[PDB]
Amino acid sequence: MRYIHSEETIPVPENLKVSIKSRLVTVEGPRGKLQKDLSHIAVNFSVVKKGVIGLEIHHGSRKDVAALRTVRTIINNMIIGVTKGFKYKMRYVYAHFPINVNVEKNAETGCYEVEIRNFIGEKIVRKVVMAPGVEVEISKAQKDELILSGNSLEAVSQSAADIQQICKVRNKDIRKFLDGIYVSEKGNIV
Amino acid sequence: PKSKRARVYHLIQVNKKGREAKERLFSNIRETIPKYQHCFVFSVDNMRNNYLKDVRHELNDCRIFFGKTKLMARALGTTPEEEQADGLHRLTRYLTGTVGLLFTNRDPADIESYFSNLSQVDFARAGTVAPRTVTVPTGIVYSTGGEVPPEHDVPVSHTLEPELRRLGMPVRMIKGKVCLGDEKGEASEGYTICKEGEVLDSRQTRLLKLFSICLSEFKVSLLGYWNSASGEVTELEAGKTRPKR
Amino acid sequence: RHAQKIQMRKAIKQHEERNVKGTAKALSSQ
Amino acid sequence: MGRLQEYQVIGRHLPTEANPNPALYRMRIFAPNEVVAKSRFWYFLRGLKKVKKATGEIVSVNVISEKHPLKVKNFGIWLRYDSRSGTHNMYKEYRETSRVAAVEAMYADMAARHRARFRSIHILKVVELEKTEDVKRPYIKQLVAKNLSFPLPHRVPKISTKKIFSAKRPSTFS
RNA sequence: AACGCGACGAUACUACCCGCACGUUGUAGACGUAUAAGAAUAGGCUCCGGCCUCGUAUCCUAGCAGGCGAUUCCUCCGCCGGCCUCGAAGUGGCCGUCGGUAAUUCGCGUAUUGCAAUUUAGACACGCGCGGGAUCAAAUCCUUUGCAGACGACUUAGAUGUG
RNA sequence: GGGAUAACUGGCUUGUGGCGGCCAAGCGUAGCGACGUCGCUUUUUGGAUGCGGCUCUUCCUAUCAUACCGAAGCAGAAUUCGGUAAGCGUUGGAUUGUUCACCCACUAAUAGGGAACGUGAGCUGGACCGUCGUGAGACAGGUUA
RNA sequence: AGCGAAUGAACUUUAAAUAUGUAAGAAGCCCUUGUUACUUAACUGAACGUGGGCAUUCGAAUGUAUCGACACUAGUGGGCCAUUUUUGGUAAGCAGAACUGGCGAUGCGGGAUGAACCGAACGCGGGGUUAAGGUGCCGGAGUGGACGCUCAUCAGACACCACAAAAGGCGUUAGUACAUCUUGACAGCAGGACGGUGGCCAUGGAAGUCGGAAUCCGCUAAGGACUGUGUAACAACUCACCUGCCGAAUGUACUAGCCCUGAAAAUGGAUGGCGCUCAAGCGU
RNA sequence: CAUCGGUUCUGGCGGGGGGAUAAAGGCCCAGGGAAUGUGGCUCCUCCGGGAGUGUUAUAGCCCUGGGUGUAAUACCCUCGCCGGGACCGAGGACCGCGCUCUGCAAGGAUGCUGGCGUAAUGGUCACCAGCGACCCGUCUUGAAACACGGACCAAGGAGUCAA
Repeated sequence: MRYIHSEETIPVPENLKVSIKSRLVTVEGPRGKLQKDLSHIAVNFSVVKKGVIGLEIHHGSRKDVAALRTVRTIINNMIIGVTKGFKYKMRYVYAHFPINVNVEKNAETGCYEVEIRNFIGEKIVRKVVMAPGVEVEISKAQKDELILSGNSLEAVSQSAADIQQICKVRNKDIRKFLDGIYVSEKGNIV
Repeated sequence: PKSKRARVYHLIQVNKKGREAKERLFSNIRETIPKYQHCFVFSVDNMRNNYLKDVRHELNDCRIFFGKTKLMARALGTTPEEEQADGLHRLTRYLTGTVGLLFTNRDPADIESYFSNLSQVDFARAGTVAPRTVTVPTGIVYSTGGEVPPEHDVPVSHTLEPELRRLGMPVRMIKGKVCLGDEKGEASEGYTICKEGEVLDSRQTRLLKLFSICLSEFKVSLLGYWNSASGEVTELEAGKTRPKR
Repeated sequence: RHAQKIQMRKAIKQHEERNVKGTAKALSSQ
Repeated sequence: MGRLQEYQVIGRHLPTEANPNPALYRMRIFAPNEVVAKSRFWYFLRGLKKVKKATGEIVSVNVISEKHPLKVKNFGIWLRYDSRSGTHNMYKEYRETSRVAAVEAMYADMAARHRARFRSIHILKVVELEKTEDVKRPYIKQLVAKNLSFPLPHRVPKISTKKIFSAKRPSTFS
């Protein structure tokens, strides 16, 4: 119906710095630095108060304002990632064959490689490479569990889904064979 | 237009009441007002309020109202011109939030003594600060979460297993028994549900309710009362520090 | 889906009515 | 459609001995010219009463123009349009300077949104909303919103259509 | 790709390259055929003052189709060398010499093409002429070979050698 | 014997029957009426068929196998249904005039079709008159595409 | 239209639309009296004649590139398509009459192309203006203007007939009706969701949730002898309903546009092609 | 090239009429009205911006009657006056209609000037380019389609004579 004005607002913590270019958003804080391009959506970025940023659409449609709700939550997710970070706790279970998980970090390309061995007795090794900026550890707080943490929620979640998908059972009974690596807890580091 | 969610039409036997129920509420309050000498306003801030039925059965000879706050306020009257009785309008001023009315033919001191001696343990409820640290023992978990002696306890249920997992304990299903880590213990450390001096989330509150461990206390707080003979309202200690309307 | 929505509408109407509320085979068989 | 003006027409049945001094029916319509105005008046009178062109005459046709064409007004048009299903009613609102402009915009919008044509659209009553609280449509509400100011982002520059080649890439900011 | 292209060797004649005399030589068509940021468009540029709809802008543009001579000017232009630069289907800068050159002003010539008649004036390509340097070749046929073959075609070998 | 008609299909075809009652949104101011349900076909004990058949090229997918998915008491094994998919392959016996069905065998499996009124390319296995009978027809009688 | 006129398509004061037959002057009407073999009770009627009347608008309009009669002479005896009206029938097709119109014997502009469509009929030339149709060059002329709609995994570009509907879309825009909202609407979050009662029958067991029938009361803010998950039964969770926080418009069914689906085979090809998305698509 | 005639295309200017003797609009005059409230005061997580009372106040606006006014303008219809372009020049003493009448734009083009005076204009062949364009006859049919005849050229070749 061509709404004349629709506005959205994102608040910012004291200990963060947001530098926003034409449509590049860069956020700095205690945990690190995250950058993302939003050049595919029409928006005017603005300042309305000391610690709140503003997002607006003039002469737009409901699709346009719906983009403005997604653009906010994405920027809010980046702010939360740089303030507190993101963390996924995953657990691997088995019935007869212990799943052996080896986590290492290569000097080249600076990424974390997770190797899965003995998944229901398979002799094949399953190697998964993490997105950059993701730390993977086998924490000695509970057994048969892994912690995958980082700054970017998208990267952390995609990595967790990558392990979950690579440990998938084929040509078996879903109700009978209960082996895999599953995301158990979702949250923030702090 | 299109691209909308479709809510389910429930195959149910009870429907929404609405205005005609608001009308029964008005009529009941207005017919209750003349029958009693004193009207008390009490408050129940952050309690489950499933003990109000026992309170009613004890004060069977008193008429207690606990409905929607604005409806009760306007039934009592909000202005000096629309009052049913004198000053029920400034009693409406004490009537602010999660409160209730109590019409009595009894003595204010006896009412205050009853509701000051009345106190019953209840579940934590969201927002309350934990008065203790509750951690489950590592090993096979029981129906009380390591509060009563384990030798006098029954194991928790396998149908609460998936719910317990979604509430977040890394517990496993070994030989039909729910256990945190291993059945013979060792394996992992315990799981501290709540820490001292920390605001409890609804997740932790549901965990505590599932383990049947009570951390909060149910006490009705009498904000004030109104005597009809003097047509006068008296404040009992509570309203000087509770926000008013 | 046409059949399913007709069935759902009939079920909803029947439920509303009942919630508000508080031979040829024989001859052929003979 | 076209350029319109208000046309108020009085016409009457031809006088006879039986009924001298007839009723002198009158109505206001929108036509591009007086011939179309008289034709539409006679068609509507045939549809309403039992008076025909041959047994009638046009007493007067005058152009009604706007009282104040310089001040912005909101207009509510109640109209009936016949589509493949039947006759349907619509109340629609237009922010214009004249009833003529309101009717022009209404024909254009009905053609654009419902493919309704001139003989498929009937103008039943066009009124000027005397004040706010009489506007029921969100677009004219947002137009009458207090302290209304908006930019015009992505303004394509008006370049001559014979200027085939440009030396600099044009800008869409002002 | 037998009407797509690149690198290299040798090129006798002819004339291969160099300068002009040009051509009653050709051209889907000169007449100032002048002008390099990139990138975005819900942004950009900058000398960091500010500026941005607007290439309806910048450069260049006077002189018998542009003569001759002066006061005054160190500005522009072109050719050759040197140092480097440019390879996506290959060029520009710096220095130097040499030649020309209204930023100001003046003088001596223009007439008669007769009241208009394309203001025959550019570039690349091609061709005839001179006078300067230079070069001094192959292929096919024939015979032979058989790694080839319907016939052509193809791989080979015939100049003093392992022929 | 006379007259009209003289070919015919060409956005044709495909998976879910017809009849009657009930119900039923609209329209309409009784009439029309989808989906369902009920009654008949239809239930209380486990041969049909009367032009066919081979080699090779290409195309379709309405997929038999091989590849990957979703669902199923899918424990494993063997599978069933369904989805994407034509890259790659894709029969033989018995019987019958022939074909299919059924059955029998290997095989990963041994799918169905189009080449456009001449169904890819190649190959193989009559109607007019005349005579004489009228309860039916005959003629080595004549003529002819 | 009315029946505040009567009576009751078959009612009427009146009277539609729509085609259609006859007549419209000196080629006249009468009136008046002479004859007749006709006729009448009769100079009485009919026919044949006399007199009169209007020659100027002589008895509507408009056209009139003349009409009538006789004689003689040549080529013709087919139909096809369509509109409208009309009879019959089918599942759909379709068949038969009447009028008028195109084709014959007809060239030209447009519809890319083309018997049946649109414009318009024709000596040879120059100039001007148009029709139908078009203006993104191919291709002459608009990347003209104003307001909106549409994104299609082979849209659409005039086919609206079929497929095809009371059809399927959590695509989008406009509208209609009804209902709830500062006595707080929709969604959500934190809580209550209780007692008689393990309600009657049946089952080894069945407590709201394997089954059959009834399906009440209290407390009420409200809570079903229960909407699902779950136990061998419990238990437990959850829904219905209710309260606290939040704060302003919601949400059910229809309608109207455009769009997706609503079925497809077999050489590689078609809005004419390139291509076109605030269009070079659709409506005015 | 100048002055003309005929047809025609295309610009500008000067009036007249009409309409609600446009409607508006400016400006004064009088009377009402209200809000998307012109100042103040109260409150207000105070660069700031808001909620409440508060209608011309330190802005204005709406409606109604009057004036200026027979206003201006748009629009429709009208009477004229200048500019630019294109194509055309039919006839050959006078007669005629006329007018602005020493004459004339009045029953059809004259005047002035230039180059050339020959392949220059013009025409014919060959080719290129843009657009257009089915192979003739016969036969049938409402029409097509089919079928028939056609290797080329020369000569001959078919409604005649008598009653």
